[PDB]
Amino acid sequence: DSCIQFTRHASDVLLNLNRLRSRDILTDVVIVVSREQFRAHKTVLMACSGLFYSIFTDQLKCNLSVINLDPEINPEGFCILLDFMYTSRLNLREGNIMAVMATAMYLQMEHVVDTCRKFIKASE
Amino acid sequence: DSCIQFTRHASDVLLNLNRLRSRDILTDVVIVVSREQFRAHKTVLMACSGLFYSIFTDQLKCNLSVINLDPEINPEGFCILLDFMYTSRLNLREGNIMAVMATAMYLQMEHVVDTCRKFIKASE
Amino acid sequence: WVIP
Amino acid sequence: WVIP
Ligand SMILES: O=C1Cc2cc(Nc3nc(Cl)ncc3F)ccc2N1
Ligand SMILES: O=C1Cc2cc(Nc3nc(Cl)ncc3F)ccc2N1
Ligand SMILES: [Cl-]
Ligand SMILES: [Cl-]
Repeated sequence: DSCIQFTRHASDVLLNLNRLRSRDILTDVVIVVSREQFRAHKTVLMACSGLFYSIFTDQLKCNLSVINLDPEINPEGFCILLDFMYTSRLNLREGNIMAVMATAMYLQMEHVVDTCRKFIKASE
Repeated sequence: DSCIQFTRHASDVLLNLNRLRSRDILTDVVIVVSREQFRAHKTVLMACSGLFYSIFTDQLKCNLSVINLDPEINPEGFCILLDFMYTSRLNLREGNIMAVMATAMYLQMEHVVDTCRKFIKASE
Repeated sequence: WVIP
Repeated sequence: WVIP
């Protein structure tokens, strides 16, 4: 086509979606990771994660307001990944990289799994 | 912080949100622009438009599944802007620029209003 | 704004 | 991935 494109649009949309999450506006699901609860927007979770895409395209699960993750999932790892979904920034540290990578494999977030593998390889 | 950032994340999120819209997945509102109907995600509309942000933060309107726009709004202008919200690309043409600018002023999409004003000024 |  |  002959369209023009606003370079910062996608980043500005994501920033506004994170502001809605902050302010708990139109959040429609609670993700439970053992004793912790995280509120989010189903559409953002599906856009970032192959696991959430599969969950919320299921004719029964699409209607659930609470999703319980596998008890082996680390709440801090999930929190770091949820922040990444809404900001593009990943708080990857020596002390959390193993939990983050395991969580990203479970959530099916291939680009995160890729950077974790590279950072681990560099330390070996 | 000491975060790393995935450059293409915001663009990839927006591309996936547009794929959900295409496939009518988790769309939660119908916008009526006279005889036409457009299905969308309230969160994407709020993230892009000051008018939708004001509508869906209202304690009564946040619960509506149908929103009727002012009868003066052109459906093609709205369609072009809805596509821009989900893709960052604006199909601006000599034949639609006046309707697009009027719609963007109504929807409170300041960056679109800005490029329309510049394109109009260039033709004068 | 750019030409994509 | 970059340093933002
Ligand atoms: O590593 C990843 C990230 C990821 C996100 C999605 N999300 C969607 N995919 C499509 Cl094709 N349309 C709409 C979506 F919301 C699916 C798989 C995967 N795998
Ligand atoms: O030209 C524009 C585009 C636009 C979008 C929004 N959207 C939101 N703003 C904030 Cl501060 N937090 C969350 C949002 F969804 C508000 C006003 C305006 N004006
Ligand atoms: Cl990813
Ligand atoms: Cl805009």
